[PDB]
Amino acid sequence: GVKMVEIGYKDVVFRKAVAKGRIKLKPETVKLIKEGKIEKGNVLATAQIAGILAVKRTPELIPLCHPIPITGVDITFDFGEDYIEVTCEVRAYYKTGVEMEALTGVTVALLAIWDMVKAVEKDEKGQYPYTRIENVHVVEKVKTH
Amino acid sequence: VKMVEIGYKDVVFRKAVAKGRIKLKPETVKLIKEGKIEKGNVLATAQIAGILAVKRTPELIPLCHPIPITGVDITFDFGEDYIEVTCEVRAYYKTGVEMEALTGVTVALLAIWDMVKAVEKDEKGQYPYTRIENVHVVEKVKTHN
Amino acid sequence: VKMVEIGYKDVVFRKAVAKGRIKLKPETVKLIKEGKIEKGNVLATAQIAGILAVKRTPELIPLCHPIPITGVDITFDFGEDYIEVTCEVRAYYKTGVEMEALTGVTVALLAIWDMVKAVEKDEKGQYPYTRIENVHVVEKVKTHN
Amino acid sequence: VKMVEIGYKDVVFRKAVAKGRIKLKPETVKLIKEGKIEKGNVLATAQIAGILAVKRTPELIPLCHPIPITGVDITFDFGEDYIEVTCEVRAYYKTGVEMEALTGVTVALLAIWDMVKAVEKDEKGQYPYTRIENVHVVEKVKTHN
Amino acid sequence: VKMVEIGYKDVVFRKAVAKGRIKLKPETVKLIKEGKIEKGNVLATAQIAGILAVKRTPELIPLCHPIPITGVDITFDFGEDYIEVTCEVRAYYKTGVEMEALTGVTVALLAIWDMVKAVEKDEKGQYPYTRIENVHVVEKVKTHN
Amino acid sequence: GVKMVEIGYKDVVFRKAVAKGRIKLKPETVKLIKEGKIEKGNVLATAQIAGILAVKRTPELIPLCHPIPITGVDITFDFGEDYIEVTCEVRAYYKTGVEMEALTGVTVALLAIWDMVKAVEKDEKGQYPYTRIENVHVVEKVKTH
Repeated sequence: GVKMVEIGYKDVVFRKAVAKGRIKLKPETVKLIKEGKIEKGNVLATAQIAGILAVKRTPELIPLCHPIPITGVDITFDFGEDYIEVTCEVRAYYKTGVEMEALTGVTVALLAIWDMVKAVEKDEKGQYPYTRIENVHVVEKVKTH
Repeated sequence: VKMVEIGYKDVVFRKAVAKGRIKLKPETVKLIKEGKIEKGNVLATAQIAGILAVKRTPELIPLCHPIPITGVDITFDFGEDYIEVTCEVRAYYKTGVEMEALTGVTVALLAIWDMVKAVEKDEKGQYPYTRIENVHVVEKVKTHN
Repeated sequence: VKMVEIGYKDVVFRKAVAKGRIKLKPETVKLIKEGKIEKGNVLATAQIAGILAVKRTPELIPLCHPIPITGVDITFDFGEDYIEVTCEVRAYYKTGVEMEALTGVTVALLAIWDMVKAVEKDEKGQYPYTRIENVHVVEKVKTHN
Repeated sequence: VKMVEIGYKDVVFRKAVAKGRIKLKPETVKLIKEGKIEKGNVLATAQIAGILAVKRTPELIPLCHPIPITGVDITFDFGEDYIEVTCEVRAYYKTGVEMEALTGVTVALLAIWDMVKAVEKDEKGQYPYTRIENVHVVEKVKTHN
Repeated sequence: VKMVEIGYKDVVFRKAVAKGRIKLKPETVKLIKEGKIEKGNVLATAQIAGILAVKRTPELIPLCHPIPITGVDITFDFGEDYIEVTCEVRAYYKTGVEMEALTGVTVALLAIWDMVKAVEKDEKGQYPYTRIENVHVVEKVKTHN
Repeated sequence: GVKMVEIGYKDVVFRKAVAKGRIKLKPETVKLIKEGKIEKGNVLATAQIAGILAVKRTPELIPLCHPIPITGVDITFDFGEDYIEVTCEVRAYYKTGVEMEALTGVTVALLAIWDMVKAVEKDEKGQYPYTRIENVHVVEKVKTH
């Protein structure tokens, strides 16, 4: 069995969560993206949109999450030699925090990047030995009155 | 950016396996194993979340195509301080299913995190030790016969 | 739990018919037939809700498969103190459509309830006369090719 | 038809409890209690499906409003030849939650059906022993502030 | 691109009205008026499609915020060779509702087109005469008292 | 009442639909977008993603549309002195055409542009006297064996 958590009696307070995660890629891929030479499309813009939409779909995806009146979402990127790090900050004034929403936005944004560069990441055998998503974590969770 | 045309391609059996891990406190892994997590059945919830996520893939990842998924299996492997999730997706269609398998493994892991947040957080309500990592495609297969 | 594999099976014509009833005050049933329900067209709303629900079945029932539904018909039969709903779903596929037909009929019945709630409620705002009953699969057709 | 205006009303505590039953072979009911249903954990799947359905109510029932649901509980009661499902929904809002509770209970019942379809079907692949009945609102609570 | 922060803003009554028209053959407008369109009740379907679309706005338009919609009214005006749809949306929140009203009017018009495609097409299966036009915001209002 | 159209017996043929529509904007706005100076984000990339996703959600939005295995979607733009024209081409190999999917993609892409430039389009009074969506039509519908 499962038991969802009641939140109705809790106070409405400002809540902010920041999550980060990264996708390991071939260095050339990182360059191609950085220069906007990926045929399939605008990698970073696609990932931001996918992540922002994903934040709003968190309650549909995570069984016991509650619908939350999200007031803001920011998704940014950091380039590494062989990776791209995505940061997702979610905010709201509510009765339960937004860390799961932040993690969902980060992960879907990373999945979106992967989908956009699948053609250049796969090897001669069509497999993915260089690509992987890692270090997906919550940097901070703020809850203030 | 555009949804790449795949209509001209042959309909072949497609299978993809993705794996990922969530780092948890050893005490948390034990509570799960023992079915002592207050929020509920962690593994069944992660399985369902993942299976539904596979079917939601085209709504979450912009350029993914709608696909007649014929099967999905989500399994777990317990470590001392982690749980590894494996998602295998199958279909008889014109475009592989690695993104669907990655989406399934990802959401399953997020669902585990959500189900365990109360015991994983620290006194400061943070998640210093929790993280999702090594999310990768184990294999992508396509057969004609 | 796992979404059972159906990929190997043959694509055959499949049809399922489900039925269900919603008990109502004979007064309410009267308003409906005359089209005096101030909230609107009860039957049309019920048909639209049921048809949409049929298509949503895979995201509502965890282990159901995405199915290329080719047709859906929702009809009504009036009783002294009830309205019977019939939902018929059709498709050429590898897995029957009984769950889809059951989902369509139940959501149609729920839509009727929502549409007439204001007139069905009693002085205490309760629903002592309203109920959905005998929801069943009238028939399941599966061609053996 | 039009989504009735509720914006002016007061935000008060609201709770609704709905119940429903699914008739099954006493044999099937047995397998369930013992957890021998090969398809998986019937009860957990039913709870998760019902909880998700509660949140999907506004997109399933045309004229229902988006509601900040704060809690949902789905429980079971076993009978000789049936399983009774109870769904309780809570929220602090301007419009009751009876439709949400009815939706959760019905989808939970449909999930059970899907989970045990293979053992409920007869030699002709029909469902002469299966049916969902007496789906009703046990109680609707609305605080007058 | 980012979901703009609105959490700090005051909660005020918001109302927005959007209008749009679909150019149809005069004979088509007549068939609708007379309820002779084979596909069904055109106006009720457009109303429902529009109302559900309003609630779907944040899932469709990337940077839109989830909003506690309190009411939606969709009305029609018949012309000799067109149908004008008006969608009014209301909410008590931190960010206006013009995008929600435009989404509602747009989908309602698309639904009318879908319901009438069989009589609007020409012998070549084309739609030389059908079109949606003059989709605009009639007004956007915000009140404190 | 409504009556969905049965398509199961029809042949699977190549289908292509092209729809166009435009959004009237202030000339300065058109320039800002053209130069990528819209603070809110990448206007065109956001619109393409919104339109492509919208194509896949057509069956959820338009009540009587069928789920279709879309194989390709292309969304392009044309700049005018005071407008932006969006073209959406949808393709599939199926039993029913894709013109409603093309219209949905075009319209949501236009709504997305509107949302992205609301800040610069509105007048001193916060209204929208210069913005409107028009000439939304099907350029061609192809159905070939």
